[PDB]
Amino acid sequence: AVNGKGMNPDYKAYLMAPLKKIPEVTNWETFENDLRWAKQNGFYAITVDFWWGDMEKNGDQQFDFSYAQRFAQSVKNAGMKMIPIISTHQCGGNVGDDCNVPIPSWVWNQKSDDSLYFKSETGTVNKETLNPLASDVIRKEYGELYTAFAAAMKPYKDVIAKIYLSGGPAGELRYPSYTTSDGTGYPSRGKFQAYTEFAKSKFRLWVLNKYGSLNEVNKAWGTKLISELAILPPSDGEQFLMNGYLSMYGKDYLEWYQGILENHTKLIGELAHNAFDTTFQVPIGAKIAGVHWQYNNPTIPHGAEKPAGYNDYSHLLDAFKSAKLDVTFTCLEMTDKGSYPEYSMPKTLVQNIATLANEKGIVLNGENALSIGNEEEYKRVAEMAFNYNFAGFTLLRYQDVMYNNSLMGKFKDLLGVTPVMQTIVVKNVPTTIGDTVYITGNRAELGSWDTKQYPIQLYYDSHSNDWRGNVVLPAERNIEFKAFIKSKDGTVKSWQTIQQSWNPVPLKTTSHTSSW
Ligand SMILES: OC[C@H]1O[C@H](OCC[C@H]2CO2)[C@H](O)[C@@H](O)[C@@H]1O
Ligand SMILES: [Ca+2]
Repeated sequence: AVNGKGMNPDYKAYLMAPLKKIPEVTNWETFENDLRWAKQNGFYAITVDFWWGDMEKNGDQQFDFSYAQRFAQSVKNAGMKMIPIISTHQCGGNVGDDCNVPIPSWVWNQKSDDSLYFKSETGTVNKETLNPLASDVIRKEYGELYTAFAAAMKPYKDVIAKIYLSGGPAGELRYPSYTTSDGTGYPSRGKFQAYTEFAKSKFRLWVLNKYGSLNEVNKAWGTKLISELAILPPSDGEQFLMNGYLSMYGKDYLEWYQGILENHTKLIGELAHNAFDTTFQVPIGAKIAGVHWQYNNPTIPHGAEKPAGYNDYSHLLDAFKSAKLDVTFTCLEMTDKGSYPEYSMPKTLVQNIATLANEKGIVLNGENALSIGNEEEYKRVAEMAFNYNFAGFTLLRYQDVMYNNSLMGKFKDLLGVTPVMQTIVVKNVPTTIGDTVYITGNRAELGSWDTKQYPIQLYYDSHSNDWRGNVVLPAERNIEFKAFIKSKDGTVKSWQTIQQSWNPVPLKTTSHTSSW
């Protein structure tokens, strides 16, 4: 893996449950049989959406966690673990949504103004989830729902491996910038969602707070606004994405726009930790969506990411670190294209986030964007997950592998692996001052024969006078590897004469010793 290290020793695989309730797509007895089968194929836990529209449907504080408890019982029965998703977003309307579960309708009656929902540049109204701007409503409702959920799941703390929060649309921390209704679906540029009167007032007050008065605002922006009511969001999104974003106004608006998401992260994170920490003591995470289209467009740079609220990823990840939330990213299965008309750079994005996350010491997890029906895609996920230090990978979705032993088998082989610590030893390596030794092998875990950025470095044992390293390998998998010397200048000097193998890698720690 990058920086000469191996796969993450804490790696685990998870499986996404159906979008609809179990008894609607199968039955409990069979669900349990499926879970034992999934477990058999390397899956550690099942992630499941617990819809807000289901849990607090009829009215404020009129909870119904019965389904969630019943689900948890079958998980305990099947001898598995779960990762619930407190889905404070609507099911239905997103790519691949076979369901229809809106958030509670009484919630909208809580406000007189338009603070709760979103409105695009063209006036399209979105109500899939609550507008992060309405922090007061969010603090009350989420605080209440998280606390109530914790109490109801307390009896099953033993089968809960982690908890995911919903930061917005489709359970991801973003703005609903890409929707068919708004004419902003893939691969089109996105639209800014700050056009409610509430959003306008907030930006305006945020600006005047930063500068004090309009006279200072104009000085900073080099503008000539006559009144304060002239402080508004981008009148032309495309034009803003073309050049507006470069001005002081542009820099400021984008700061506020993304900032709303950073604050939201800090808020739901504090509510979640207060609610779940003492009773469960498990990791809490949130997701960032993979908006890969319009990434390398020359005219509108990142024309899909910006409207979604992703302007500065590094600053955005700092918010997760502060909120003490683990982060999940998508699109691990795809590769870069970066060509007209889409300008899709999936693989580059992932690598960027992964770098930042690992730099910041943030636990990283990944998921696939679309249903995988080919092992070639599994191989792509493998390269990313085992080289970019992902702590876990979640497969979307249940029915894909559950009713196809072929995919299920390829998944077990490639991604449903168990990391084990093993000692690699190489004897009599002709090293000179400046020579560093590495190993590379056939599997994604060993860098897939790459010697440039994925090899695993070995270290010299002064006492044993040889080169060795504690490498994390996939337990019970056949591997082929070879050690090589890399010179001071960074180029391969020579290779180990004979190709080594471990068929298979032991389930218990030990060592593999070979000579140059
Ligand atoms: O089942 C998990 C999630 O799966 C989908 O998201 C697409 C994949 C990413 C954007 O989680 C659904 O649209 C979400 O509502 C759901 O929370
Ligand atoms: Ca409530």
